[PDB]
Parts: sequence; structure tokens; C-alpha cells
Amino acid sequence: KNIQVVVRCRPFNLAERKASAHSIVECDPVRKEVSVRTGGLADKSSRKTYTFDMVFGASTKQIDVYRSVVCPILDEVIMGYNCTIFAYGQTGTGKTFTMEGERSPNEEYTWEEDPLAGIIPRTLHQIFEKLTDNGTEFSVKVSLLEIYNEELFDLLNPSSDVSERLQMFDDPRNKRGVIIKGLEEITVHNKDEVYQILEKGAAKRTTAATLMNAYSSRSHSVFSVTIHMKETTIDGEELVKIGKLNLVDLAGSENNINQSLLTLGRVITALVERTPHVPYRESKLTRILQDSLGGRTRTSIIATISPASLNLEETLSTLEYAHRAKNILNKPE
Ligand SMILES: Nc1ncnc2c1ncn2[C@@H]1O[C@H](COP(=O)(O)OP(=O)(O)O)[C@@H](O)[C@H]1O
Ligand SMILES: CC1=C([C@@H](O)c2ccc(F)c(F)c2)[C@@H](c2cccc(O)c2)NC(=S)N1C
Ligand SMILES: [Mg+2]
Repeated sequence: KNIQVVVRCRPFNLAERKASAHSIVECDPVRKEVSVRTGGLADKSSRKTYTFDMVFGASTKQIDVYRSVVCPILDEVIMGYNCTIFAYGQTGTGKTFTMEGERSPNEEYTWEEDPLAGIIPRTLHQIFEKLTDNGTEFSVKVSLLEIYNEELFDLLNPSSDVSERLQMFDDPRNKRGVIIKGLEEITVHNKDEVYQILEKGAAKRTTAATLMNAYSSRSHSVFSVTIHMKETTIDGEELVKIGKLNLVDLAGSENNINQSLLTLGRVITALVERTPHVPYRESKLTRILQDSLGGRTRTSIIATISPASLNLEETLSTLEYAHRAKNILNKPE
């Protein structure tokens, strides 16, 4: 059962406008195609065209990404499945904008209603909405694990400082599992604890950037939500569902020496080519997210691209890579 792959294109920034930049990317949601002009000046041109599961043009708002993509995934998490969403693409294209989002300028909005909010805040807010009074006891735990230069950092632990590296081990109980020694899990007791926890992440990320070269565009971040659910029947019997969601903001795809990013590409090649050895263990990212690539997790990829012709080759590289990823078959619960 194929993983889901969608492609989003960012809008032009203020610099590009003043330069009066023409888009090289046309998105057609009805067709679900992305079309890229690869040459030709105005009146005759060649293009490359790709169809994906969904396609979001440069005007798409965060709420549309949320309703289309994440909403049906979060329902699946609540049914006790595991899900993963990846953001993939060149630095500058909106991976962090999508996964996290931004604050509207000028304190116009509270966080829970900011229209520039991205997947992480919207998901956490919505979990408490969906389960207010339907008869399901639940708790919500989050962790934020990042990988930079094949080392692991905990971005939510307010006790350690970002410098301290974590150790990864195989999980004896679990064949396709790893234990991350020291990784903090924080309990989010209600929707009003959400924002302050995200803020701590952001502050730790600032320290990280100071300490490590090109940190934000070289480190992979895995933000996890675990929802432990319990229902009681009319007969007083307990029913248990556990759902885990990973929101993965990958290192920028552009080109250095990212072993996890190299390994991810090789894991996808092995999977789509049906070759029997898959090199999960050749990097920390793919050991951790093993079950998301051809395993028992439902999995989406959001491939972010740029509308500008300066970014042509890398936009092509991204769509090519996203397009073959479509052939990965996962086996959810
Ligand atoms: N879909 C979008 N809508 C509006 N602005 C965007 C969008 N995508 C990216 N941006 C802007 O583009 C710049 C780079 O995006 P960012 O999330 O940092 O990308 P990345 O994490 O891929 O390097 C940021 O200034 C961001 O505000
Ligand atoms: C805390 C925060 C974001 C949030 O998604 C986030 C940011 C950094 C993290 F390490 C993190 F785990 C979550 C994300 C966000 C969160 C909540 C609302 C919103 O509009 C935007 N973008 C911004 S600017 N901030 C300040
Ligand atoms: Mg980023």
C-alpha cells in the first residue's frame, strides 16, 4: 500500500517581487500535476511534468495543508496506528515553514489561531479538540530528537543543555526498534501547556545554531507525539489504543556529507527496486525511522519546491526523488 507523496511550492519572497520574477512552476490540483519549465523563452518551451497524490501551489495556506494532509492522518493516529510525515527539499523551500510555521507579524494573533501556524502546533491543538468528551481517556507525550553529523541531541530537555549527545541502542523487546537513552518525553496535560513547550524547543534550537555550523540546514529533527488512549465499554471493559506520530523536518537536500540523508536516499532506492537488503542500519535517521520506510507505519512525504528559475536543477532533483518515493509500499497496523 503506497506511501503518500505531495508537493508544495513556496511563494516568491519580497526580494523576488521587486525583481519581478516569473514562476517556473505550475501546480494543477485537479490534475494533481506539477509542471516545470526547463527551457524556452515565452512562446515555446520544454517542461517536465509529474503527478503526485496532491499538489499545493504557491498560494496554498497552512490550514489547507492541514485539512488535506494532516487531518486524515491524525484520525489514523487516534485509531491507534503509527504515522510519519516527512518534509523533503532544498534549504529555502519551506520545510520548516510547513512542519512548524511562523508567527504572524505584530502579535496580531494568539498561537492557536495564527494562520501561519504549521503542522506541529495545529496537530497538538487539534488532538485536545477531537477528544474533549467522546469517552476516551488519553494522555499526550512529546519528544524532539535531532540529528546533526550523526549525533543525537534532545531539544526539549530543560535540564541538560543542547551540547550533550544521546546514545542509541537496539531494543531487545523489539526487532525493528531502538532505545534512545536519555530522550525526554514531556507530558502535555492540556492545550494551554502546548505553546510554552514549543518555545523551549525554539530556544534550545538557537543555542544549537550558535554551537554548530549550519545547524538548521544540516540537522534532521524528529518531533514525536505519543497518544495513549483508553475507552470503557458499556460492560466496563477497557479498550487500549496507542498512536504515535512522527513529524520529520529533514536536512536540506541541496548539493556536506550527511550520512543520514545519503542513507535515506539509499533506503528508498533499495525499497523501490525490491532488492532484499535495505541499509537501514547505515545511519541513525534510518535506524530510528525504520518502521516508516516499508514497514508498518502509515507514511507521507511533503516535497517542498521553489518557484524561481535559479533553483531549477534542485527543484528537478526534488521532484524526481519525491516521484520515485511513491513506489514505497508500507503495511499499516
Ligand atoms: N509556503 C510558504 N508560504 C509563505 N512563506 C514561505 C512558504 N515557504 C517558505 N516560506 C518562506 O521561505 C523562507 C524559507 O522557508 P523555510 O521554512 O525556512 O524553509 P527550509 O526549512 O526548507 O529551509 C522563510 O522565510 C519562509 O518564511
Ligand atoms: C514555537 C514556534 C513554532 C513551533 O512549531 C515550534 C518551533 C520550534 C520547535 F523546536 C518546536 F518544537 C516547535 C512555530 C509555531 C508554533 C505555534 C504557532 C505558530 O504560529 C508557529 N513557529 C514559531 S515562530 N514558533 C515560535
Ligand atoms: Mg528549515
